[PDB]
Amino acid sequence: SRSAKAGLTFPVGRVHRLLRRGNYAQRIGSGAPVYLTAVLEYLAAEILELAGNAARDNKKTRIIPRHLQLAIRNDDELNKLLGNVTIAQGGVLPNIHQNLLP
Amino acid sequence: KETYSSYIYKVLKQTHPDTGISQKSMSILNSFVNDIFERIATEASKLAAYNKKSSAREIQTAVRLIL
Amino acid sequence: LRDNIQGITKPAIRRLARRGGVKRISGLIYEEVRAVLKSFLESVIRDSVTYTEHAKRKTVTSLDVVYALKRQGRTLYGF
Amino acid sequence: ITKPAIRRLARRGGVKRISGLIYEEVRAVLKSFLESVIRDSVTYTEHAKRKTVTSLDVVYALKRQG
Amino acid sequence: PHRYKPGTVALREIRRFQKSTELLIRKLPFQRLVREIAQDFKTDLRFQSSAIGALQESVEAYLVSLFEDTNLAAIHAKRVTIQKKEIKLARRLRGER
Amino acid sequence: ELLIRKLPFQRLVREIAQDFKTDLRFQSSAIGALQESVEAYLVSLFEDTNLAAIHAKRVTIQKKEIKLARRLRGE
Amino acid sequence: MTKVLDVLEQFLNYHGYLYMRLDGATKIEDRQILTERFNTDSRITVFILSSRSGGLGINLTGADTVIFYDSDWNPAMDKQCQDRCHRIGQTRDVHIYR
DNA sequence: GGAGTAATCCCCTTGGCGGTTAAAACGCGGGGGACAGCGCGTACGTGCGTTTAAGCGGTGCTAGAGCTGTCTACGACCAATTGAGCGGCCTCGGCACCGGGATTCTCCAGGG
Ligand SMILES: Nc1ncnc2c1ncn2[C@@H]1O[C@H](COP(=O)(O)OP(=O)(O)O)[C@@H](O)[C@H]1O
Repeated sequence: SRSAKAGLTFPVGRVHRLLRRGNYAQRIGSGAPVYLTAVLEYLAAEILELAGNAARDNKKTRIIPRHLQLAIRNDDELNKLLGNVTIAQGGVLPNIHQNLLP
Repeated sequence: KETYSSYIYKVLKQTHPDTGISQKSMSILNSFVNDIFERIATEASKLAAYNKKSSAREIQTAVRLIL
Repeated sequence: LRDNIQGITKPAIRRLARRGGVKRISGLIYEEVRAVLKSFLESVIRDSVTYTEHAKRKTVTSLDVVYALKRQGRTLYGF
Repeated sequence: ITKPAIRRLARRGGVKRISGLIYEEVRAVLKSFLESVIRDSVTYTEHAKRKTVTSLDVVYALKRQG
Repeated sequence: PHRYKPGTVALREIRRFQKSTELLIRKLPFQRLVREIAQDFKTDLRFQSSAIGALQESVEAYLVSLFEDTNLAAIHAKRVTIQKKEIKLARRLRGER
Repeated sequence: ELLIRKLPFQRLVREIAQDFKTDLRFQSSAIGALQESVEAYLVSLFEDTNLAAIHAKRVTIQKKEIKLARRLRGE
Repeated sequence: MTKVLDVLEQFLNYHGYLYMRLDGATKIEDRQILTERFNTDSRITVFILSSRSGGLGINLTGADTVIFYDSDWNPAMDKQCQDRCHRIGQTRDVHIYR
């Protein structure tokens, strides 16, 4: 493959063309054009582990968007990154106030 | 056409051999991974223009500050 | 060929409150939240029509909703 | 901040009836916000190829989030 | 007539409505409101297929977050349920304009 | 200017920031801007909690008034 | 033809018989009620239908005569349309006028 | 012998209905939510007798700062070859909300 230089496996060719021509830096001079794919592999692996754990539980084997919404709201680093996003095909965090409650 | 899915399942086999996931999770993966790519590219664009030094440290600073 | 709203439910607005953490109700629960909906949506579409009338151009694929709502102040994921 | 500065703040202070409450509260997030802004400044000035904080490398410190 | 105390049966309503992926918004007229909004000023949209679901779920996010903020401001006051003044508090502080 | 005098806030800033990096120094600038921004945030929170107290049927704001002022202003 | 369906209405208005149609000339809440209106006996005498919409996917039993007007592509469909008039509630023969 | 006129395909709309369920609302009971005035006191109110510090201004250079020769250290063209995962498919493991079975959730009128 063209990605196994440092444990990566995502496609490189089109990614090499895009990162080299990212239109944001004049030249990536020594230089980590593959670090975008590195963080991409990192996120893919963490999503793999989380989704496997979620699907394997609930006595099922599939990921319902409810589970992914719960996982997205679960993390704190993702909340600090972009905390102004919501997940569709699910529901809001359940809530009842003790003052609302009888 | 082009699918990251095969590489994703390669990493899964590195982690878990016989687990199945859903397609909606794959679409959300596409969206969030690509917007992370856009944000990380946007963050490390003109940092090399902050001072007259215009690499790896640009994206390193990007991941340092977004996280 | 245009259609307009009728009041936004007793029941479905009640479930909206239910997932908002509400069991009983006041007289100021059903109607006004929809008014906030209308005000926020009219503001965001005001910005959108300003954008599309300053240059007089159309829009692009479904990736607009996530970016426009993020600038608005509440965006979404799911695909 | 000390008692007289908070006293003037409470003099503004909604007819001064909010004095004790703001005396107790407004000092809780002072250090938190200060730490946040100085940490952001440190992160911005990390990539400056210099040895001291300069205004050159902190112009676009919060460009990501405004 | 097994009529029990309201609030506890409202509590079971909350429990049922806050458990699964159920679409609590009986809201195709929400879609018609979106259509009236979109065709209010322009025309010839020619959009995607499932975009209505995404925009409606963003509407749900905004409105429901408003609901929880309003309920927090309501229990802040001496009124548990949703009040318009609490919604004004929740929206003005957000920087509504 | 600086209602809380420049030297107290300067001492606090230096004491807090000494732990991040050794031998950290500032130029002639970046002295009075931090307190000004902090006070701007404080005044915005004051306006928000004053509005909340206007709603709360009591001029006296409280812990929860300031909590609502800070939380719903954006963060 | 659409230009026949939009012209039969004024003929019915002029001749003044109670009528209703299985065509594109009703409202959203007059579909099942009108189906039972035809199913139940009444004073009506005029029911206008289409070739392939209301003439194949229905169970009309309150009719006696069949009127055709035209058939472009129907090698074996007009016989089925004529049969659609016929039902077990038709003790008499299905008259045909063309 | 490729284009000019025009006969062909055709499919896609301009629009109006079957079939249709949810969408908003009624509707009655009441009891918990609606919103506040007082009790009084505690919750703040406040203005002058009593000081460290703050924001400095009197030499000499004094940690970081901008500084011009002339370059050391590198990152992007083309040309014949070729391997990664894509171009298309759907294989064997494990699915997927109310039933077999009903104790939970919630109130109420007599035991007590
Ligand atoms: N043996 C029978 N006895 C009574 N009625 C029948 C019998 N066979 C068929 N039918 C009626 O004839 C109708 C024909 O149905 P079908 O041809 O499937 O669709 P459509 O009614 O639209 O033509 C049915 O609706 C049914 O009620």
